Formats: sequence, structure tokens, C-alpha cells
Amino acid sequence: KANPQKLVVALLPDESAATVIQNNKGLEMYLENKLNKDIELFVSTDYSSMIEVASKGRLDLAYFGPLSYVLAKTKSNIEPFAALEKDGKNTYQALVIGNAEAGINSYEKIEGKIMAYGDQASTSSHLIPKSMLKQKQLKAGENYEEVFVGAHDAVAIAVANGKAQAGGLSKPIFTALIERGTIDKNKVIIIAESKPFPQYPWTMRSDLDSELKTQIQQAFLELEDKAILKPFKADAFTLVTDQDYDVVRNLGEVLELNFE
Ligand SMILES: [Mg+2]
Ligand SMILES: [Mg+2]
Repeated sequence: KANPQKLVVALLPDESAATVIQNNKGLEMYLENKLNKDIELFVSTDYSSMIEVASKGRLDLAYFGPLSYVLAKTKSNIEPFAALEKDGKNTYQALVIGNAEAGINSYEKIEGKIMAYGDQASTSSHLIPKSMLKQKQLKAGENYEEVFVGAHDAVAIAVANGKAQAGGLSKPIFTALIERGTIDKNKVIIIAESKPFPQYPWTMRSDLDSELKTQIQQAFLELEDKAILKPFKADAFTLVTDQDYDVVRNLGEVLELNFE
């Protein structure tokens, strides 16, 4: 188990499994050649399931969301090591979006309506947009109805089709969904955008052989291939450590969220 021949690699189900797998094929092939190991991918049904599988010691690498990383780290022997870098920044934002047909173009128009969030353990499709709504005196179950639709693509689709009047999701995913034709830009209005949060961490099992750990980190750092990272509109990977996610811990405290 310190130097396995094949690596079990989990990817966050932030969108449909097909989409996540397809976007990662380039990276998988690169890493298999760089490391001379076979990679075997796993995409869970939901974020909590991925956390559980990490906590049980089944994974060698895992591409977590920021919040789901913080949660896993409480009960898993894992460490973050890399994150996507774009135009020199290693952060991303959440959006609050509204249904255009219903004229949902401000926070005031959310009141008394349906707000879609993704997975309960989502940073950019739950915690962050919820915080943004709270700062605008909107409170779930008091002056709006919340629905958890389980993923970012599910949020965008729900808002675009008017099943939900507003929603919160990843800015990069929203962009990708528009660029790929999945979402019609004319059917949604951007209401607000969040402050920058740290990018998703790539993580590894901490009891992998120290030489292998370095090889893995170095492999990510060495990647110079805009084509491989094109699905993520990214330049390169940079380094990250556990402390970079303290901002997410702090937000989780602010909102008094109970994952236990
Ligand atoms: Mg493979
Ligand atoms: Mg699911």
C-alpha cells in the first residue's frame, strides 16, 4: 500500500459523472505516463459518499471541493498538494443566479421563492451562496424555500427551466455550461458573485511512500499542457496546503452547519 502499482483516484461529483470523467481523461493519461502507474477513477453518487470512502482509507488520490476536503480531513489521513491556477490566481467564485423569464434579477426578488443549492457539502453551490443570501437578510425556511438538487449542473438547469427561481453554483462550471451549450445564457441572470475562495484541492493519502508523494506533486507542477486543462480553462497547477482552507472552516462556523 505504500507504493501501489495502481492508484485509486476519486473525483468530486460536482457535475454528472460522464462530464467529470470526460474532463479528466487527458489528465489521467498524462499522470499514468509520468508516474508509470495505472490509474483507476471513482466518481461517487454524492459528496458525503466520497468523504466516507476517503475516511475508510480506500483512496490514493482525491480531487475534493474545499468544504468536502475540510470535512474529509477531520477523519482521513489525507493532505492537499495542488490546485488549478488560471491567469496567475488559484481561486474561484460562486454565483447567485436568477431565472430570467420570472425577472429574478436582484436579492429582493428571491424573497418568497425557491432557491436551488447543489450538494449539502458543497462550497460554491451551498455554503458560499447561502452566506451571500444571509448578508442580504434572506434565510432558508423563513423567507425563501431551499431545495438541494445535488450538483452544479442540476442547479443551473433548475434555474434556467424555472423549476427554481434562483440558485447558487460555481462560476467556472456556470461558464463551462454556457460555453458548451447546455445552458442558454438568455434564460439566466447573474445577481451577484462571491469573494474569491481557494480552488479545489488535489489530495493524496499521507502514508504513500515519501518518494511517490514527491513524484506526484512534481508531476502536477510540471504539467505544461493547455489542452489537457482546457475543460477547466486553466494554465497550470500550483501548490496548496491545509492552512489555505481555514477560510472555508471559518465560513462553516459562521453558518453553524451541522454535518455530524
Ligand atoms: Mg487508468
Ligand atoms: Mg448524485
